[PDB]
Amino acid sequence: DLVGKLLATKATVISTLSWITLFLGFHATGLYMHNDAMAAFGVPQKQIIIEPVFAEFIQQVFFLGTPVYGLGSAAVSSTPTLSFLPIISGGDFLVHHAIALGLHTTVLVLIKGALDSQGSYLF
Amino acid sequence: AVPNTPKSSPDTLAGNRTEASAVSRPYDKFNVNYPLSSPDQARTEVTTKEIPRPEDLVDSPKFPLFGGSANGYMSKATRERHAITWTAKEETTFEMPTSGWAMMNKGENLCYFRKKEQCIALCKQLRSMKINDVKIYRLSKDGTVTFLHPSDGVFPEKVNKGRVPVNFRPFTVCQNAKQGELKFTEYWTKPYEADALTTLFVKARVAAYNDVVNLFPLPNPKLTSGPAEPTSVDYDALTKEAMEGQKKRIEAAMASV
Amino acid sequence: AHAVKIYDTCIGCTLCVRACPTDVIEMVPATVNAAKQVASTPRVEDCVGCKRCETACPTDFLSIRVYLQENEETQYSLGLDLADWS
Amino acid sequence: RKIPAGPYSVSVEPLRDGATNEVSIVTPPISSEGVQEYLSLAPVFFMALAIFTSGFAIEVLRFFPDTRYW
Amino acid sequence: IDTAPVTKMKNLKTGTVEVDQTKLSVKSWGHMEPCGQNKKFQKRIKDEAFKLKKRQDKYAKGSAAYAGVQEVIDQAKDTAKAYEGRWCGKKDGLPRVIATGEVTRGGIVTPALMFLYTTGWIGYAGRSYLLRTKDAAKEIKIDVPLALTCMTSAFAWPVYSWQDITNGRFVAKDTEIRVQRMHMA
Amino acid sequence: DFSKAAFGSATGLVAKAASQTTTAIWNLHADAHDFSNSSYLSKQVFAANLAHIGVVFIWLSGMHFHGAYFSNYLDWLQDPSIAPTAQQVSNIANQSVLNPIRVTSGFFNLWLAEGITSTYQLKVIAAFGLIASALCFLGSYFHMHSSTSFTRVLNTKLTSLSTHHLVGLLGLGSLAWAGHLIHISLPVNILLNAGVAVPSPHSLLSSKAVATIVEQLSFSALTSSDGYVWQPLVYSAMHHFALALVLIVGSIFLSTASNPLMSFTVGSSWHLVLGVQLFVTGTASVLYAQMSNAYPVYPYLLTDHPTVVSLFVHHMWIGGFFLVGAFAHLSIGLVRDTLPQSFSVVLTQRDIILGHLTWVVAFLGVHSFGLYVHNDTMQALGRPDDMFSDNAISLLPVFARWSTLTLNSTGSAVSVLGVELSTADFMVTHIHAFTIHTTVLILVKGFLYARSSRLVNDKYKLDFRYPCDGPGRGGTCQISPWDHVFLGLFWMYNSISVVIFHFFWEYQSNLASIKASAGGSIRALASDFELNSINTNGWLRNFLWSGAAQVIQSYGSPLAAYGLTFLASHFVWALSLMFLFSGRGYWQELIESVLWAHHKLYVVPHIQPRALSITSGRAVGLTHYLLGGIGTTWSFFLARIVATA
Ligand code: CLA
Ligand code: CLA
Ligand code: CLA
Ligand code: CLA
Ligand code: CLA
Ligand SMILES: CC1=C(C/C=C(\C)CCC[C@H](C)CCC[C@H](C)CCCC(C)C)C(=O)c2ccccc2C1=O
Ligand code: SF4
Ligand code: SF4
Repeated sequence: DLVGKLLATKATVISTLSWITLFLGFHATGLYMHNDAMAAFGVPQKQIIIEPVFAEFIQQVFFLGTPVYGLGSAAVSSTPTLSFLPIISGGDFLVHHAIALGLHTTVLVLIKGALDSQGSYLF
Repeated sequence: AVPNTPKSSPDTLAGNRTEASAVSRPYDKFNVNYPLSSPDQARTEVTTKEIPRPEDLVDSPKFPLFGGSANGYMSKATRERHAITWTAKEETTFEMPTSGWAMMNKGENLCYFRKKEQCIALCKQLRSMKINDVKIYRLSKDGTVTFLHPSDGVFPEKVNKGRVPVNFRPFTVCQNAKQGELKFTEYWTKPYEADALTTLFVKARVAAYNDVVNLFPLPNPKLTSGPAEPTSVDYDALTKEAMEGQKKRIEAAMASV
Repeated sequence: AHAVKIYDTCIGCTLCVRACPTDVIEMVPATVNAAKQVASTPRVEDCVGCKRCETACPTDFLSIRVYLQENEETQYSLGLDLADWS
Repeated sequence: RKIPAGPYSVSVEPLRDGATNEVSIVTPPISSEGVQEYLSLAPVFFMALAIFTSGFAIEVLRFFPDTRYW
Repeated sequence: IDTAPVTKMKNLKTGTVEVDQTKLSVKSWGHMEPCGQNKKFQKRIKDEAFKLKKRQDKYAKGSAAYAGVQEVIDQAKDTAKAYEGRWCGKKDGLPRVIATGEVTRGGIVTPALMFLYTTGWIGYAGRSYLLRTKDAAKEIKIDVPLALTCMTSAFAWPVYSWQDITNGRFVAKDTEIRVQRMHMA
Repeated sequence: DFSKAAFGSATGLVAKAASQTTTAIWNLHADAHDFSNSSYLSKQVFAANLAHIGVVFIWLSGMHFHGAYFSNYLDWLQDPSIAPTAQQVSNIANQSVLNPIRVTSGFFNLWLAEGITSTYQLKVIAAFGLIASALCFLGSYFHMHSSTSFTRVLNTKLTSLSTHHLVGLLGLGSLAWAGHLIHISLPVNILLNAGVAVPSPHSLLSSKAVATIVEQLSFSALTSSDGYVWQPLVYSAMHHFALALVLIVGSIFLSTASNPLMSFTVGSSWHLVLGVQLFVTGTASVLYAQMSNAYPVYPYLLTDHPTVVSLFVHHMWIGGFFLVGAFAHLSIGLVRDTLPQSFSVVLTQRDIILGHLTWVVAFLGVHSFGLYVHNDTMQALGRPDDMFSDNAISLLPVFARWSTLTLNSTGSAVSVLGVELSTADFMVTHIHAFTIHTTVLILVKGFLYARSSRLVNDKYKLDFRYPCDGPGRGGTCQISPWDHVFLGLFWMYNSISVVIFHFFWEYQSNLASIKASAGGSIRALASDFELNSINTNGWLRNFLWSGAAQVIQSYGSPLAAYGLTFLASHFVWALSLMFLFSGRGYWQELIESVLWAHHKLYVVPHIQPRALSITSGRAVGLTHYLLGGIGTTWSFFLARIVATA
């Protein structure tokens, strides 16, 4: 069944989750350390600030009623509605990648333990 | 001495240690033949005359050259004792299992310990020093002595006749039934205690469940007080065709093997 | 009492017997291995659960398995030295 | 070697007669094949690779400071 | 007594979501502008130059420390001139990295390709060494000629790897490797 | 041959399939210096010691080389108030902000105490240090490969070794240093303090210089020899001369005919000697850390506050580490000896000693931290008069405030050293005592329960370093003497961290108080430490959070390196948490999945990937924990004391 298929290829699931977590942690930590070094060395301009252009695109096209970033769309709503959606910037990219790293690592540990409850080569 | 040791007897301090262990830990019991594996295994019997309780021995000649230590058993706080009776060829030094050092007597030797693990460690040390006939006994609260370790006279490292296998499971470790397969049975949480027949039966049952093309619907019970529902399906014809399917499937499966 | 089991894969090493600090494992005759001997555990009540027997078993996986049962602890299984329950 | 001396010793046996005019070279009897084998060890080889990579990065950063050509 | 800055949503009841094609480019985005005319970026550069000059003034003219700080100042000036072509917001002035996929100043496609080629080179060199040195001895004891042969021969990794993938010499059949089947699948 | 045997460990690792795992590599590293018992054990130990001496000589030569070439030592000589920097930093990446790094090792003050005035002298010392390191390496080679077995030095020739160390090494070194002081370190400091130029040091050994210019042997010389930077060197010279005399006289007036190592094997004898030597070196390091700020001995040392703080903290850490290693090697020697009957009284009073120490630790912990928590609660509840302070229930350390005695021609140190103590000093001293007692409890427990215990009765068969005995008996993890040293290292970290926190806050409080101005003479309490180091909140606010401003606002300044090391230390410390909280099995299963991923792509490494063993994981976690905590304190202290002093 569904669970049997998940168990049979549990090695693939655990390995790919491990790769995702390794990539996310490596890059988030490395970019944060690079920004730390640049700010420490009095060169804040040379930080790696990857603009969260995908979330900005979603926000501008689907949520925002005024041109805040201008990417994807620039139309202004004639009768906008109000809410408390924050306006994102460069740091939010790294923070969301940290969030993704945390979620993926938690899922990795939980899935790995659940699927190895059926047994590992050590047990 | 009253400050050195409590003034009351070990039995007085024990209170109702028995009749409470039977209540607090009803699972904690020995099998009918504790030191042995089969009922017809000689079962050599010893008494307090042979191995007396330590509180009845003062400056016994069989005691080794031991100076006493704080690491020994709890007199007046525990009543169970384990004794070692080994015969030496010469007077040499050995490590006590409770740390410190004692010197063996030329002939008979006798030590008392609380845990059997200490006695077995001392036996390992002595056998490493070329000593046979290391006999380990257990002293109970009332003084009943149980002979242990070379229970049938032959050390467990050497195979001996009359020893029935115990806790032997006739398959591989991972051939035990899974907990889900043994659900709602007495072996649900302990699949390693199930019988070989039970494990094989449930491992075949899970396979039987996964063949719904031939699995039987098992009609609903008649619980309502009203008349039987006419329905539109004949359970008798279904049962007959299921008998035919079972017969043909068994024939084909046995032809395969 | 931590249940200890012996399986067909046992090859009569006697290493599990020598590794037991409480004389639980015991060598019985059998006709399943070339050694014509198989470990048995007739004194499980003395098993502390140290799993030294599992450390000394050379088979691909443990021909002797110690299943810890924390809901059935015993003064012999807990290795009590200063408290007596008998 | 009745006198207890460590393995791989360049020491003559201390049980000698009257003063001997002998040549006892105190230098390790190393081998060119052995030295090349030792420098090919995984720790040595990979630490040398790491040092080479780090120095290459150092020189690239020195002669091309920052990411000016991004 | 006030709340957080309230943002205005699009009451998009028209039943269609319009994505402007002309806004799919960095040059058309109203929140990022080139660093050359970014006033905040220019102020950052001026502050950096002023701090470097202040640090230089501590050491007397002609000293080695003076020359070192002067070289630092020249490096900062050249870096600023290079970064004038980058894209840096409108209120921060810090140059940004555009990870959309557009090939722009400070983009990601070229660095991604360079890194992927380099690390595929590394991985293929290691894999080739392990395939041609199926021995733990040659793993602990690196066969330096063969190791460097594999390292310099892995330059063709992107095509050799795909050829092996499509020809079955790259991946291993699941029935031939140690896969976890302890549940007796 | 020898080159072939250099990688002999790796050849043996690859020879057997059982050693073709990463665990074998980690064992090869862990068992690197664990010189096994053999006929050449003493040769190996002595050669390793000589090699380490050569390494330290390399370090000293490098430090003198940096002083000669990459330091403003001459400018510091012309003006001691300037920042001592002895590490140039090249313009790579963007690190140019921290180009002059203020060195706090005190080498400038040391060299000034040695009469060094020219960088040429530092170059010569660096060259001679390299020469000495080369000689030490040659000697270590020789002893390992061609020399005596050295097996008689701890049992048979212990009298000769001890007598040589007493007379020759110690006494003659002290006498030679006294001669150096009197002849070139006093006159050079005289001519520098007076500003009358310094000749070549050898010209002071002319019998026509101030040695015979005036024969007056008291504090009277040309013009006015009233330099108080110079008197500590005079006292040091007198101390060294007296110490040399007393050592030489007492060595020949001592029995020394008692070697307690007759009953121990050579390996266990070496381990016990190492343990007692580590104890002595650690307590000496702690004593020097106290005496560095207790008594001024180096020129312009107390003025350089970062140097004082660094010396104190570094030597406290080294003393704590060596004190822990003392018990570590005592445990190793006890557990690895065949018949260690010498410790019979303590192995038979095992439970008595351990339980009394347990009660002492419990009493001290509850009392000290309850004083702290009670002060926290009373201050939170707005009850300052119910706290433990000077304006409240006063825990005055009366035993501290008395050293009066018959004079008999003495002075200075006949008192409490001119410092008054208060409730905060009492409470923090009891915290120090409790933490020291707990570290000693763990270490002594590891020593005593090393061969046997009530839980496991054959722990001597398990050697010194084992992960556990199994999950039986309820669980027997961390019973090994190694694991007791592992926990004692954490408790030493806690103890020394609190000690250095107490010292640093007291030092900053005294610096602020002496910065009254001149007119301000009622310090009331003020004394930020004395007024606030009575609560855990007081510490957390007025010491950690208060002084962290320097280390967290260091970006763009030369202390940005301290800020970055602060962050990296936090990172390493949380990684330690990762290693310490987790277990080997999980990581093994994760590595199994990753290795399946590898095998799927025909990668298949043969050195089978195994996760770190239980003891290896604990050791890695402890190493990262110590590194992170000590680095955080290092960055914090250095940034705070350099920015503000
Ligand atoms: C700061 C503390 C810390 C850190 C860094 C990690 C890091 C990690 N944990 Mg972890 N963990 C921690 C605390 C921490 N843990 C604690 C306290 C617990 C509770 C016990 C756990 C419990 C836990 C579990 C149960 C699991 C992890 C896993 C992981 C890994 C996830 C993959 C990843 O992000 O790779 C990124 C790796 C890092 C960020 C480590 C630092 C690497 C460098 C220094 C940073 C990058 C620098 C630069 C880019 C490299 C330069 C390259 C070249 C120039 C030389 C990773 C190694 C999972 C795992 O192993 O899956 C793979 C997993 O299953 N951890
Ligand atoms: C031949 C070398 C080699 C190759 C081809 C691979 C290939 C792979 N590894 Mg891997 N790995 C290696 C060495 C190698 N690894 C080493 C030495 C370690 C120990 C640190 C690991 C630890 C490791 C983990 C923990 C994980 C992978 C994963 C992966 C897969 C995804 C790629 C990835 O995340 O890489 C990232 C690689 C690393 C994080 C470690 C790289 C360390 C160095 C750079 C690699 C060594 C190269 C080698 C020494 C070259 C020598 C050549 C010379 C002898 C000629 C991929 C199949 C992931 C996976 O299963 O995803 C499906 C995963 O979770 N690997
Ligand atoms: C990790 C090891 C380590 C490191 C890196 C340092 C580093 C440093 N130490 Mg140090 N130290 C250590 C361990 C260490 N120490 C230990 C374990 C001790 C205890 C013995 C000391 C004791 C010590 C003293 C006493 C002094 C230093 C000093 C110094 C600094 C100058 C170094 C120098 O060339 O002076 C070389 C050192 C000296 C010239 C002092 C020699 C004093 C002698 C050797 C003391 C002998 C005591 C011994 C027990 C006598 C036996 C008495 C018995 C007969 C009754 C430097 C920062 C000096 C300093 O702060 O200067 C700024 C300084 O005065 N250290
Ligand atoms: C005079 C000092 C001294 C000496 C000679 C020894 C000697 C020995 N110790 Mg020992 N020890 C000491 C002090 C000393 N110790 C102290 C002070 C402690 C308490 C911290 C200990 C704690 C200790 C334990 C717990 C154990 C030993 C063991 C051993 C033996 C094997 C050591 C080995 O293989 O390590 C090989 C060398 C290493 C592992 C070094 C690796 C680096 C370490 C782990 C961390 C260093 C981090 C570094 C400082 C920071 C990096 C810089 C940063 C900027 C990145 C050997 C007899 C072991 C044994 O079995 O003894 C028989 C053992 O289990 N020791
Ligand atoms: C362990 C450390 C410690 C100590 C010494 C104190 C001390 C005190 N607290 Mg306190 N407190 C603490 C921790 C501590 N606190 C902690 C951790 C908290 C947080 C929960 C509080 C919260 C707290 C509150 C909320 C209050 C106090 C108050 C008080 C005071 C009165 C307490 C009282 O009635 O005494 C009771 C004392 C005893 C019953 C006697 C016990 C001690 C005896 C003498 C031991 C004798 C042993 C004997 C010598 C053994 C040998 C015998 C043999 C020779 C025969 C007193 C100054 C009160 C206050 O405001 O007063 C200022 C108050 O209202 N405390
Ligand atoms: C993570 C972890 C492992 C896995 C650790 C392994 C497999 C060690 C291998 C890690 C490699 C060697 C890291 C190499 C160094 C890093 C790349 C970082 C240093 C270099 C950077 C700073 C650039 C254990 O084996 C373990 C065992 C017992 C308790 C806890 C743990 C535990 O927490
Ligand atoms: S060690 Fe394992 S295989 Fe050998 S006799 Fe014991 S149970 Fe059987
Ligand atoms: S948890 Fe680890 S250390 Fe503790 S008993 Fe189990 S295996 Fe041993």
